Amino acid sequence: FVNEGMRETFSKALFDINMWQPLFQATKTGCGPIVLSSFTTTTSGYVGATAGDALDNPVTNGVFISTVQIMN
Amino acid sequence: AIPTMSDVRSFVARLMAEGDPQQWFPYRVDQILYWPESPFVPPIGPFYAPFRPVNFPFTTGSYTVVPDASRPLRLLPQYRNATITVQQADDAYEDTALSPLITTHGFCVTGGVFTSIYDISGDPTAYPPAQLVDAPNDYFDRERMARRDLFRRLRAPRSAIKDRAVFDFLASLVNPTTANPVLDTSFSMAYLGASDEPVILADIRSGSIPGLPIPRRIVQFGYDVVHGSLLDLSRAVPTGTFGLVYADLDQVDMPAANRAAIAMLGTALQMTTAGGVSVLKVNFPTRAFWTQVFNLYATHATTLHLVKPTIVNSSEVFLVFGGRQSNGALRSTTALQRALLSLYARNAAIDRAVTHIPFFGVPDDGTSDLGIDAVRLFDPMFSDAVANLPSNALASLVSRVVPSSIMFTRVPSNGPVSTTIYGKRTFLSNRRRARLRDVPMLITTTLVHQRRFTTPPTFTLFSSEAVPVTTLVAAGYNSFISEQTRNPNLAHLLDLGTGPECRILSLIPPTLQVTMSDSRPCAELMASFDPALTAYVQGDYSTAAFWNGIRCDSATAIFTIGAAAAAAGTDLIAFVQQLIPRIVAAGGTRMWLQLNTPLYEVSSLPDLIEIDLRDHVYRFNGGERVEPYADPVPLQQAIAALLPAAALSWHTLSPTCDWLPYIIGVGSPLNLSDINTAISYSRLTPILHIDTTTPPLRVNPVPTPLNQQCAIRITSLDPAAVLSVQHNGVEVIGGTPGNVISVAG
Amino acid sequence: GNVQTSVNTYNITGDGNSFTPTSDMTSTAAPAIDLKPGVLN
Amino acid sequence: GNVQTSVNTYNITGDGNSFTPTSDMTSTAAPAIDLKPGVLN
Ligand SMILES: *C(=O)CCCCCCCCCCCCC
Ligand SMILES: *C(=O)CCCCCCCCCCCCC
Repeated sequence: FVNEGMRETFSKALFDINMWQPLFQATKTGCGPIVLSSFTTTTSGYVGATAGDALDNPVTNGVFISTVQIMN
Repeated sequence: AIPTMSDVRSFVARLMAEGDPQQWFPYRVDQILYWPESPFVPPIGPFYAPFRPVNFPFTTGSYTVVPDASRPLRLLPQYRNATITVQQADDAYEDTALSPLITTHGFCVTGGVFTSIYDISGDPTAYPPAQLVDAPNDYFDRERMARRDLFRRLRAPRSAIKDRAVFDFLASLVNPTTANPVLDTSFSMAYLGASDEPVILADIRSGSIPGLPIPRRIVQFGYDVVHGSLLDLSRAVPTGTFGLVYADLDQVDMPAANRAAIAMLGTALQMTTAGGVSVLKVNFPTRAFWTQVFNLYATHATTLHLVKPTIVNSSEVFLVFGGRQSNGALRSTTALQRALLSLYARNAAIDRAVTHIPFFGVPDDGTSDLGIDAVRLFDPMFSDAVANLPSNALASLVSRVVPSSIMFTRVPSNGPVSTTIYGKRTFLSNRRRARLRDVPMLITTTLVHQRRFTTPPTFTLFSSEAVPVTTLVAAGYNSFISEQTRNPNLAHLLDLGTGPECRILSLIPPTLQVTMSDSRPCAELMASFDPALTAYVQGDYSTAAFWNGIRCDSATAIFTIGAAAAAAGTDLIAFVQQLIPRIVAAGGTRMWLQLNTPLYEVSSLPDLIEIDLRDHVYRFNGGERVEPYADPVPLQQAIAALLPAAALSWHTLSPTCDWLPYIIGVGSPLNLSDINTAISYSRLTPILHIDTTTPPLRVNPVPTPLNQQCAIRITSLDPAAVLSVQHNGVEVIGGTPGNVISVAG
Repeated sequence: GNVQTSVNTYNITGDGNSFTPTSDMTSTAAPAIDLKPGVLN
Repeated sequence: GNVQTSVNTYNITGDGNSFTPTSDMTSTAAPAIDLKPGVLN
C-alpha cells in the first residue's frame, strides 16, 4: 500500500526530476515526464502487516505499488 | 506532383485510419488561426487570426527530396537514453512482429573445394588396419543425415569441381619417362559414371588440365554412360585395361555397402593396365573396409593417396593406386589414421555448425537458431522521448538482432505505408541479448528522416556473396575466444581495445564479468547492462595512465595489439614488452593477444597481407592499414623472459573448420577454397595464449627442425596423467607413459 | 545565447529578462527529501 | 530447526529456502520513526 505521506516523497522526488524537463528533450535522453501514477495500481482488499491486523484496514481501490514496480 | 487515383486513395486511406485529430489549432467558421511563429504570412482581410497554441511541437525548415531506395537499406543502430523493460519491450515486439515469417535460404556456400591430399604409401609407419577411426556412430541417423543433406543443398551449384580436383592431383603422379611410365601421353582412360557426358571429359581430351597429357581415347562406362557400355563395377567386367581407370561410382546398409566398395575397387584395380593408375572413390572409408582393402589388394599397386575434395559435407574419399604392378605392398600407415581422423574431425565441426540452420520450406518460428525475425509497423510514428509502441517495437527488434544487419524498408501500399525491419537473429545475438538487463532505445531520427520508399523486404538466411578472407579468420577467433571465455575459473575478464561497440559481449557466457575498453566511446548504451557484470573504460591502454585501478584476472588483446604498435608508432616486440607486464600487475592469470608474427613462414599473401622485410611491418590489403610485427623466435623469447613461469601456446584457425558456426552460423556465404587462405592468414597472425597459472614447456631443439628427435618436458607432479598432444584440431599423440599412439612420428 | 524559439517558454537573451535577488525568496530545489527507513515506511 | 508446522507460514528447515543478499534490497525495519514535538504534532 502507498499511504498518503509515502506518495509525498515519490512525488517530491519525481517533481524534482520533471523540473529538468527542458534539458531532457534538448539532449534526447530522458523519455517524457515521470508520472508516479505509472508505477502504481488501484487494487482493493485488506492492507496490514499481518493477516490479524490487516483485517482491520479494509481499503477499497487504494493505490498500491507492486514489488516489480517498487523496483522501477 | 500529379496525384493519381491510386495515390489519392492511399491518402484518403491514411486519413480514415484511426488516429488523433490534431488539437493545437481549434477550428473556426470565419477564421483560420495561424501560428505567429510560422512561415505563413497572413494575406490581409479579416480571415486570419494569429492564434498561438500553448505548445506547438513543430519548428521550421524544409526537406530536400531523396529518390526511392533500390534495395532495403541497412541501418546501424545508435542508442538513446530511455530504455524499455524486457517485459514491456517484449510484447511490444510480439504485438507487431512478423512471427511465422516465411524466409528464403539462398546459398551459404559458393566456393570451390577444400581438397586435402594424404600419402598412405608415403608414411613409413605401420598402423594396424583393425584399429583405424571407424565410421562415427551418429553418422547414419535421421538427425545427422537430415543436416548432411540440408548443407548439401545450401551450396549454390559438383563433380566439375571434385573430378577436376582429383585430376589436379592425378597430374602429379604422371611419369613421362620410358623407364616406368605412368599416365604417359596418349594413355587410354576408362571412366565410370555420367549424366550429357561428364563435363571433365571435354577437358581431358583438350589437354586443358595443365600437367596431364592428352589421353589417346576415353572409354566411358557406368549406369547411365550414354556413350559406352553399362557395367556394374561390383561384379566382373568384360573390357580391356587402361592406363587411368578413374572410378567415381557411389556406394549408396553398411556391411553389404562395404562389400559393394571392396568389390568395385577390386574390379577397378583390375581394369588398369599393368603399371596404371586406378582412381576409385569410397563412400564410407570404414575401418571395416580398410582391412579388406589392405588385405585383398595389399599387392596390386605401388603407391596410394587419399584425396578428399570437400565440396559439401560428406565422408566420401578418393583413393589412387600407384603402379598397378602385381607385387606391391600397400600397408596401412599412420598417415591413413591421420587422414581418416582429420576427415571425421571435420564432419563433427561441419555438422555441429549446420545445426544452427533451419530446414528448407519451413515457416520461420522462434525455434530456428538462424531465423530471420522482423517487425512490420504501419505508418509507425517513431518518436524520440516517448515509449509509443511503433518506437517501442523498434527497441526489442534491434536488441534481438544486434550483431547482424538490421535492414529497414518502406513499401507504399495504396492504403498505409508499411515498414518491416528484419534482421538475421542468430545465436550471436542470443548470447548478447541475454547479457542485456534492459532493452535500450534507438535514436529514431535517422528513421524519421528517411521519408522515401525502398524495395520490399526479402527475409533470406544468407547474404549473396562469400565473406572476405579476413572475416573467415576473424569469425575464427570469435569461436576461439568464445570457447576460452566459456571456461568457469576465468572469472573477471577485460578487453584491451574492444571495438567502438563491444563485439566481445556475444562471445562470453552471460554470467562472466567482463570490461571492454576503447579510446572511442562505446556504441551501446552501457547503462542497459548490469554494471556488476559489464564495465566500460575509455581511453587507450597504450598509455601508462589508463592502467590505474583496472584489475582483471585475464586480458584479451585481439584485433587491437597490432594497431596500437602502429598507432603509438612503436616496435611490436617493444610494445608487448610494456603491455604484458601491465597485465601481470593488473592481476592477470591468462592472456590472449592477436599478435601478427610469421610463425609458420615468412611467406605472404598476394592480396591479403604484404610482409615488408626492410622494416618489420605488415600491409593488410597493402596500405588499407599498416601494423608492425615480430618474429616467431625473437618475440617468443621476449615474452618468455617477461613471464618466465607462464606457459605459452599458439592457437590458430584449425583446418577442421570447427569455427564454422560463426560464418554459416551468422548467415554468411564462403568459399571452401578460401578456408585454405584463412588457415594461411591465421598463420600470419596467431593468437599467443599465455598462462601464468602453469609451468611452460621445454623443447630441446628450440627452432625445432622437422624430422629430428626433440626433447619435450611437461612438468606435472602426478605420473598418473594422460599425455595427448593435438595439432590441427585433431589429436595425434595420446597415451600414459607406457603406451603412446603417435601419428605425428 | 543564440536564439532558440520554442524548445523552452523563455529565451535566455529574451526581451526584458532580469536577474534580481530578493531577500524574500531564497532559491531552493528539493535536497532534503526524507527516505530513512522509519520515515519512508 | 525441528519441524514446527503451522505456527508460522514458513518452516526454517523448510524445503528450498535460500539465503541470498541482493545489493538491491538493503534489509531494514523501522528505526527512524519521527516523534519529536513539532513533528509528531
Ligand atoms: C549563449 O549561450 C551565450 C552565453 C549566455 C548564457 C550561457 C550560460 C551563462 C548564463 C546561465 C543562464 C542559465 C542559468 C545560469
Ligand atoms: C533448530 O533450531 C536448529 C538451528 C537452526 C536455526 C537456529 C537459529 C539460527 C538461524 C536463524 C534463522 C532466523 C533468522 C536468523
